[PDB]
Amino acid sequence: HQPLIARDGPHPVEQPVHNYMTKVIDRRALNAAFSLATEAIALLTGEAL
Amino acid sequence: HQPLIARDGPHPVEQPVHNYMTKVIDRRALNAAFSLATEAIALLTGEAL
Repeated sequence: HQPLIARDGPHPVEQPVHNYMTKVIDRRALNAAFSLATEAIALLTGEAL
Repeated sequence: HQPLIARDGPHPVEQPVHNYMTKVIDRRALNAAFSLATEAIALLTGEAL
């Protein structure tokens, strides 16, 4: 919303104005990947001990 | 009310007078700041309830 002044004389009368605006959000995405070492998976999961 | 200073010799002699000045007042007027719309005027009173 806006404030007004009270102009005098040879001019149009200032009238109150209000301004509504609509602005839209944005979607993005990030990523990372730790590929785990093959035999070490078997070494941690059991059945190589 | 003005002062003066005594003055010697060949100068002419001065004498006190006074000043009473008058001035008018200017007229300034201003106007601003209101408006409404029909859909409210129906709704703020009587009709659209």
